[PDB]
Amino acid sequence: MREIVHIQGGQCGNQIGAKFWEVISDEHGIDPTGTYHGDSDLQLERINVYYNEATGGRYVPRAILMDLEPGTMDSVRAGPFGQLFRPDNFVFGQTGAGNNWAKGHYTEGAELIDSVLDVVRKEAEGCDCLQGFQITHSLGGGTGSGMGTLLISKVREEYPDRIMETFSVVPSPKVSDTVVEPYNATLSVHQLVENADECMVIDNEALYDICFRTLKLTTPTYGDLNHLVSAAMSGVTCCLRFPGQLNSDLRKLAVNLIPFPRLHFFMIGFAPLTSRGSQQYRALTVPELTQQMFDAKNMMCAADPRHGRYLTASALFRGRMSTKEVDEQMLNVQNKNSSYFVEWIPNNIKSSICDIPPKGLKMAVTFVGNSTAIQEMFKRVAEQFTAMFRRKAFLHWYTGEGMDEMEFTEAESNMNDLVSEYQQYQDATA
Amino acid sequence: MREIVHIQGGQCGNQIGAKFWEVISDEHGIDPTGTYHGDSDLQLERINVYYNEATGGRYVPRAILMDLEPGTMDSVRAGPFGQLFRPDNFVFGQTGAGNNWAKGHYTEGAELIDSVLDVVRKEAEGCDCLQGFQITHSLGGGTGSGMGTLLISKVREEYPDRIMETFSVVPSPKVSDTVVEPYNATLSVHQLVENADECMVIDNEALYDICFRTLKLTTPTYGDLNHLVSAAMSGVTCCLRFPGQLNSDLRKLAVNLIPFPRLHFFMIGFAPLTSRGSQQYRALTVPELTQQMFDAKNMMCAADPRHGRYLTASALFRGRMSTKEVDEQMLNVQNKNSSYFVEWIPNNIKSSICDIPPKGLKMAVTFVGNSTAIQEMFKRVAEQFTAMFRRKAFLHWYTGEGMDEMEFTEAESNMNDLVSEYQQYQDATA
Amino acid sequence: MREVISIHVGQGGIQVGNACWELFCLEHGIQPDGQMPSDKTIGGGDDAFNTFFSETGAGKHVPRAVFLDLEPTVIDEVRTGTYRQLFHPEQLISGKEDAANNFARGHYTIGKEIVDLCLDRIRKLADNCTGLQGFLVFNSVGGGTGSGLGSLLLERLSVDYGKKSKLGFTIYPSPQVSTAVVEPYNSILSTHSLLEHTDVAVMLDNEAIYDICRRNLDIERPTYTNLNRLIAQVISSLTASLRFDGALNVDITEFQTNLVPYPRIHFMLSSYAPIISAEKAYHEQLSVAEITNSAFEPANMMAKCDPRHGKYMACSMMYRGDVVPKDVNASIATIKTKRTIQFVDWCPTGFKVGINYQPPTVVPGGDLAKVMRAVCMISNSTAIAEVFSRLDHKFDLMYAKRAFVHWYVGEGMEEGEFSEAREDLAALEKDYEEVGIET
Amino acid sequence: TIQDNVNKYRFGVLIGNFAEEKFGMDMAQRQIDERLPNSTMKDSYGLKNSALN
Amino acid sequence: PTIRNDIQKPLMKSIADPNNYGDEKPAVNLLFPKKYDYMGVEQDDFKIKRHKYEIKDIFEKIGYKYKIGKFEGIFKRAQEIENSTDNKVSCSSFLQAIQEMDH
Ligand SMILES: Nc1nc2c(ncn2[C@@H]2O[C@H](COP(=O)(O)OP(=O)(O)OP(=O)(O)O)[C@@H](O)[C@H]2O)c(=O)[nH]1
Ligand SMILES: Nc1nc2c(ncn2[C@@H]2O[C@H](COP(=O)(O)OP(=O)(O)O)[C@@H](O)[C@H]2O)c(=O)[nH]1
Ligand SMILES: Nc1nc2c(ncn2[C@@H]2O[C@H](COP(=O)(O)OP(=O)(O)O)[C@@H](O)[C@H]2O)c(=O)[nH]1
Ligand SMILES: [Mg+2]
Repeated sequence: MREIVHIQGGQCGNQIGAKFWEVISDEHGIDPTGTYHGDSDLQLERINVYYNEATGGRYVPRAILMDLEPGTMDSVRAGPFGQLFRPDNFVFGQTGAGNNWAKGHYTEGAELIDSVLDVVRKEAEGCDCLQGFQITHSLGGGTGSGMGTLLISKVREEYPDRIMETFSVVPSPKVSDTVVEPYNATLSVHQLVENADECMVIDNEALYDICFRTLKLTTPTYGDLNHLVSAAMSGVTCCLRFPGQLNSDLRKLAVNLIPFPRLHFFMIGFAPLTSRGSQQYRALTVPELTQQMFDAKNMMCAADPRHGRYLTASALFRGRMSTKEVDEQMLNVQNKNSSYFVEWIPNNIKSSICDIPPKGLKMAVTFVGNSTAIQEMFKRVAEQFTAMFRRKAFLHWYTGEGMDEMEFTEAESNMNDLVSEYQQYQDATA
Repeated sequence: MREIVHIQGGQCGNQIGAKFWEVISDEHGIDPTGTYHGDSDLQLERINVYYNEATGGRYVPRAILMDLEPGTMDSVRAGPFGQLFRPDNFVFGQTGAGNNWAKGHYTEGAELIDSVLDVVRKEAEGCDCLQGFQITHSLGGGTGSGMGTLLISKVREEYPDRIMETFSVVPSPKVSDTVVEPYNATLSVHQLVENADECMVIDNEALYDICFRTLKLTTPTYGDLNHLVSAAMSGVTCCLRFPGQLNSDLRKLAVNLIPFPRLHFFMIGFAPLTSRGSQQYRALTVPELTQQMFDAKNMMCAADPRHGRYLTASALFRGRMSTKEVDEQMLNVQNKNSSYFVEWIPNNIKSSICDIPPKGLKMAVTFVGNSTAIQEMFKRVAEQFTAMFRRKAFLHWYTGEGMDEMEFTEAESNMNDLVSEYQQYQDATA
Repeated sequence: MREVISIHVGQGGIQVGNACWELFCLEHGIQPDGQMPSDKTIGGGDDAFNTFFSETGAGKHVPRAVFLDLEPTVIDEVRTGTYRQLFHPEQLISGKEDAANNFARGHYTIGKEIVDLCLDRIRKLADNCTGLQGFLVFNSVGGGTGSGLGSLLLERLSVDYGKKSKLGFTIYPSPQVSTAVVEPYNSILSTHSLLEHTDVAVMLDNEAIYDICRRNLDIERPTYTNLNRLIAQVISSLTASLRFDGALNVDITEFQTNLVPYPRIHFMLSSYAPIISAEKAYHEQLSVAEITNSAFEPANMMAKCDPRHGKYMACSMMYRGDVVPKDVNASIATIKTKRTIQFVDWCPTGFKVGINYQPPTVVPGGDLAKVMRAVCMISNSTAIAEVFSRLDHKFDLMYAKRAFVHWYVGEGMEEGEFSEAREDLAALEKDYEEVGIET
Repeated sequence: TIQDNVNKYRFGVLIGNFAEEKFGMDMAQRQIDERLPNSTMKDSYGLKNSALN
Repeated sequence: PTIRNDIQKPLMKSIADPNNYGDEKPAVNLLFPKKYDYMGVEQDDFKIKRHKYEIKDIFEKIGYKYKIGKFEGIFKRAQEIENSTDNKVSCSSFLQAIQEMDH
């Protein structure tokens, strides 16, 4: 019941999805060698949310794995906990994207996306009552921006009722991994806004900033970064797997957070997070978690809220707690910082509670942010795009694969339109 | 009927109060659990003067314990007989007056005093018909005086016709316990003399002398000191809660003991007193009881009883004993002490007979009289006051909470005038 | 022979429904096993379990309850909970998808696929009952499922049965301690559904309970278990008269004729006392003298509305324990003497009195210990206008420029409907202003 | 953050953070209590506080 | 230590001895001697049981005499209240049995 699906594409998508599946297997009690070694009966009560059943009591995850380059499929399969995934879910080509959007949505994808749609349709229809889709992809890369988005349009057109989830790691001007990052990402925003109901961007440069400052670890690596995100989206779907005092589902989250259809962009975070130095010197109560939650540096996106004002924000607490403290703390933060919350909407904070926290901590908090600070993120990329496009640098690759500059100009116009329409409310007053 | 409530303020009042309350119960057999275990009817005939009832049939005393610091109460209730008191009456501050008259009287005392007055007002109204209150405190405590006086003041301003009784300890300079005793001791006199209808002073120093000499015990403790006082209070009200040959309520004692309006300072003593080494020789008789009463070691005030003249005196004989020799002894006493008795007011001896003696003994006698001998104490305390003021040493604190040197000048002259006015009748002749 | 069918819908009701039954279970001696062994009593006693339980012929008792919710999450815990063997196996209606806190979803599209089972269950339930006196329904107004399915269910009953009186306990958003962001929308449209359809409404706002819990229980970290306990008491508080011997029994039918002067003015607020924990109780006296006095304390009211800000329109009280009735009159008379509490000009007699002997039952492990007396105060006053006003003020700001409207619009509900809500909600307010005027 | 760290060194030399790595140097071998608590609804309305006691 | 409770004290007081062996009674006890302290008997004297041959002799001396058979029966019920293995009875323990007795 209320089961969902997961589609991960591109290298980043595969990495994040593998980490998330590892975390979920840990939480539920699934072993590589698949049999059940969980203890609490509560875990098996609703295990059907993210898993089917197969002959021999071996659980399989309803994931979809796809990409246009062979290594990514081969690498995740070789590593532990990649052996849970269904090989039949493996689909791929032998060409490669090479950081070319058109290579990812017009020429090659059309020939291979036919197979992928069939697998997703069959798997989805298999279950009883869907609840939505949560997709992991990247906008600054080649494969992820195009292949996933094309999948997005087709899936949304086919199934116009169920909501969708997306995890995008937008690039930032601090650390760059591609010299053409603005283009494929900028064109990505043009198509995604019309279909993707919920989007929760993720920024790498915040990862290093959060990794270096709060964690204080000397030498972090990719495993460290990927791990955090798995926590956030595992917590976003906590009440739907476990009982609680006030259950809150995906549809509940969107309804309380999106005022208008064009403003559906969020930023998230995770807590509690403690440096290795001071682990055991601090407690576990609503006060500390709520204080760390709203911190500027605790967020998971490059946007800094203090230059913007939140419209709607929801808190999905985990584990037992005293509710009155939950309510009292939320109001206190609301009242002491009226300048940061717009006025014409009263009670612009939501709450929720669940009875089971992650293994190894008394409680934890997952936070979703919808504030005007997301305007800056798009603005900087727009700045790069115009400079790169005026001289038409690197434009010949994309002009030579059926694309037209009309689409580029339309996308560039659209991004500015969304930026303006989203920054309007900051100065708009009742 | 015509009962009273019992109220404590400051550190001293608390310690004395516990003793007296434990003193009263065992006399009627009120066990700590609140279930009656007395034997005779008289132990239950008039339980109203000091106790009420609730659900369950247990008895609680209408005492509202007050203090400005938590430490004393956390222990006092932690000690024996900490289970009879209503916790609803526990109201206390968090900072502590710091033995500063300024702090506990105008700045902090004013704020917290609202609660006690509401509870004090609440308790008084509930009775069928109230007579007066009794307050125990010491002038040597900054916290005690501050809250205590206002409670003394406001209550009287609220109820004019009731009988206000206070038993304060004036610190003689022989046993000094604090640097700022001379200041706070004097000021509290200013207000209390104006409003306090009756005053019965007791000296800690005189307490020691009686304990060391009469009791002949090697090492006395606060339990021994305050336990003695508890006896006197019981003899103070002893005539009020039992049948007696000559009943005399607190008001009646007021009529016979204050010839003039402002002369309302009293000193009392309890007899008989015997030493365990001397227990089994003395001859408990009216003959023996009287002789102890008029000795200088019978009276708990440092001022020498033969250093003036007695305005009026009364004694509430405790236990069953005919009066014939009582009256003849009284005139016997009066004639052979006539040279010390003021000449213009004849018949200055009062006698009252109560058949109920303290448990464990046969006969009991208490002393309450008004003598010119109280003049010295104010002099010794007043003299110390002048020395401090000349250099204004330690006066800065009081100025720091709104006090002004004008008020300090006003209080002393009012005190000094009292001494002169009191000794004014000392040389008066008919 | 005198029975009342209970209706529970929505997350908010379910747990409060959970609390009410347990105490109901305790008061009769029916252990969760489904039996009432008692002191080996088999036929040697009265038949009082009718009011809330029915005999199966041999052994167990089946509660007269129907449970509704669109998310199986809440039902599952009860179905596998500590009372798994009591409720009827199939009368626990379970949904498929969550109402997602949207009225349009809960009233026009997904709520129309489950009502058929609800009515079928109720119709059969009424068949067993012979002395149906009314209906008691617990629901939440700040949730799409709550207001939606509850409103539709109540409407269905209105025509199906009609004259049968209805008493419903709702839970409006707190004045300031509020969680949902779209809760006001669902509330107002919920008010329209129940405004002209329900008979007696008992405000049961949440924030008021917290202060009552904190201040008197002296608890600083209360949980949802504590609040549910208080509500179950009042629910058991109001109806306990019909099933136990009392000096002046009062039937649920005797509220519409004694507490609602006018057809549209039928919104009322509750309060409870005495409230004492298991630590500081035996040293306090608990007399009819002050217990009644405390019940009128504004800070002790079960709703966040100051009774000092409006006149009193009609009152009703029930006494329990060993109360001597003459003690009842004495407490009332002085209250009239006090000038702080004032009534309206057109209500000469505004105190309805009832005395039931039985003492309130104590569920071990709780907060309220065994006292020998208590009183339930249920009164309708014109002061409740403010709370409706405050919700209205919230609506105007968040509806001036179509806040979250498209979510509700797309589900099918017409845009002009909201204009209907504002008209009705404000119309009631303007109705209340006139009522308080003096003759 | 964005600026490099000049000193790398091995461990033992309390240069740079040094202390932070030590804190947790045991926590790698420090155990964590596993298992999942027993919910809230199942906590209050248990078999106790019923007609069984 | 403050109070010399481990020095064994002198069997004769020196009237000027300034140390305390712990046998002195604090003022809480002093003000309320145990009733019969004024005639040389302490209350821990009825809690020492005595034998019937001497218990009786105590009882004919007072003036309370009971015939054999009735004396033996009353004594036994006194022991029955005692519920002690030793045949000796608590003299006061017989003082409660009489009150309930005599009817
Ligand atoms: N006092 C109290 N209020 C509750 C409780 N459960 C739900 N509520 C109320 O319900 C409101 C939010 O609605 P939900 O938590 O979504 O429950 P619902 O009304 O059934 O709505 P759905 O989740 O769609 O089923 C809150 O504002 C609460 O006032 C409860 O156990 N106690
Ligand atoms: N946070 C994080 N980002 C990654 C990781 N691996 C790759 N990326 C990001 O993904 C981008 C490359 O996208 P890419 O996989 O080449 O897209 P594709 O060519 O369509 O498959 C780079 O800019 C990286 O910033 C990772 O392990 N963690
Ligand atoms: N008899 C007696 N006197 C006391 C006791 N405690 C304090 N005092 C007297 O109180 C005086 C100082 O009072 P203080 O400590 O300032 O009172 P506080 O401010 O309420 O704590 C000293 O001179 C003592 O003689 C006590 O237990 N018994
Ligand atoms: Mg719900």
